[PDB]
Amino acid sequence: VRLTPTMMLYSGRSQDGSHLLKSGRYLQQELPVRIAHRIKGFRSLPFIIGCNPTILHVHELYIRAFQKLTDFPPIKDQADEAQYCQLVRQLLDDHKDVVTLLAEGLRESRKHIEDEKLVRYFLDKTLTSRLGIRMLATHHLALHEDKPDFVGIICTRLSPKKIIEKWVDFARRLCEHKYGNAPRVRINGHVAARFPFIPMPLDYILPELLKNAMRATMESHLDTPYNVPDVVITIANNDVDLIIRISDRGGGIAHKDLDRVMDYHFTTAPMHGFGFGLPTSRAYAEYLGGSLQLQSLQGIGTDVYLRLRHIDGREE
Ligand SMILES: Nc1ncnc2c1ncn2[C@@H]1O[C@H](COP(=O)(O)OP(=O)(O)O)[C@@H](O)[C@H]1O
Ligand SMILES: [Cl-]
Ligand SMILES: [Cl-]
Ligand SMILES: [Cl-]
Ligand SMILES: [K+]
Ligand SMILES: [Mg+2]
Ligand SMILES: [Xe]
Ligand SMILES: [Xe]
Repeated sequence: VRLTPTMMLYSGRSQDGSHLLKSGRYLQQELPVRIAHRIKGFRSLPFIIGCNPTILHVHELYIRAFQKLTDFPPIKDQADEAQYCQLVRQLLDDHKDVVTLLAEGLRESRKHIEDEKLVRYFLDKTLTSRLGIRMLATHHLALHEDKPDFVGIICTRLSPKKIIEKWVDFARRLCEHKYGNAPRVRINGHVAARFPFIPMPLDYILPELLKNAMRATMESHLDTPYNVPDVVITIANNDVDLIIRISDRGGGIAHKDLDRVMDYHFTTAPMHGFGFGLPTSRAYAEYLGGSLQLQSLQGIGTDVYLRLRHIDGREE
């Protein structure tokens, strides 16, 4: 139905809860293959990195997950599909702090290091496979519920302005709690657009980009925390993609850091996180068929351009 990388999100012709069985069976044939690929990923990690405790723990979670998934019998009826949903849920929860554990595990290993680009390739490949598995899984689960304007995790009439505002309020609150104020965010462009879209990736990316913009703005206006320049977001909606530009007046990204900011762990900083925001968002966007580009005006501010392809057709 709705495609993305090579994964499919089924648009269920409901009826006699029949579509659910077709989706459960798909999910059941898909998850163990994706889990195995990531186990191969841990097996090929440099020995010294792979021997790190936390990394081993995560490696063991993936083996365990592969085993429970492999041991569940083929879904034959509603009775099965329903217990499978309990398995999927237990796994999503068990793997809740995986990105966090990976970042910690890998943080130390590269005092010890290997092939400069070797780890980035590993984290890009692991984080995005994770996203895709969670999208598949969350979508099957959601196909049970009946939420207005959704087919599973797919919103049928998503408003970019509305999802942006949701994350603006969130980020502004993290920022006010920390600095006592937060820049206001103005939104322009196609503010009335509504189209079929999956909001999950935007739910990770948008708050990461807004956190970066608000902090850089606050950190560069220490003399007047009570009066800082607005962050400005422009929405461009065309038949090919959705573009969201986030411009701040927070001083820009220094020429001396420009080439490091897209590296996992790199950071200039607790609100910010742990240097994963940008490299993760870009991996996610490219995984989905879009991109994330930065334009730095050193001494003035930064423009961040997020592009995501529309479902599998154009759109207004
Ligand atoms: N909009 C921005 N303006 C200024 N600096 C930014 C901006 N976005 C990101 N950066 C810089 O890039 C670094 C990397 O950011 P990121 O990967 O999100 O990690 P973190 O926020 O946790 O440091 C930041 O620490 C900061 O130096
Ligand atoms: Cl092992
Ligand atoms: Cl195995
Ligand atoms: Cl999408
Ligand atoms: K970084
Ligand atoms: Mg960040
Ligand atoms: Xe899962
Ligand atoms: Xe998982």
